[PDB]
Amino acid sequence: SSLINHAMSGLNAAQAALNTVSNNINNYNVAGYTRQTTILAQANSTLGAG
Amino acid sequence: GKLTNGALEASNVDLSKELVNMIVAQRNYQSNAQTIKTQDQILNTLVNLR
Repeated sequence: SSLINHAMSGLNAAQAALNTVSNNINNYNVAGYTRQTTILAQANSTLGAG
Repeated sequence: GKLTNGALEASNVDLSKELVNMIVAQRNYQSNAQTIKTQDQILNTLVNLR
């Protein structure tokens, strides 16, 4: 449930970040390629839980 | 309130609540069943009165 949802969504973010770093470090030498960084953010935390 | 795009609401069941509520319901059920056994005790004692 929500705890597993936390576990996984963070896994999604980690995978995305790894993809980004691999992308950049591989593309590193190409003329015209600018470094790129991937950013994180919190969910639509909204309340009905007390 | 606001709406989300690409996110959804988790149904409001923390399974633990309903699991332990199941043991509790089974409990009340069994207790009341025991009371019915006592009803049969009383009534068969009435049978024994004859």
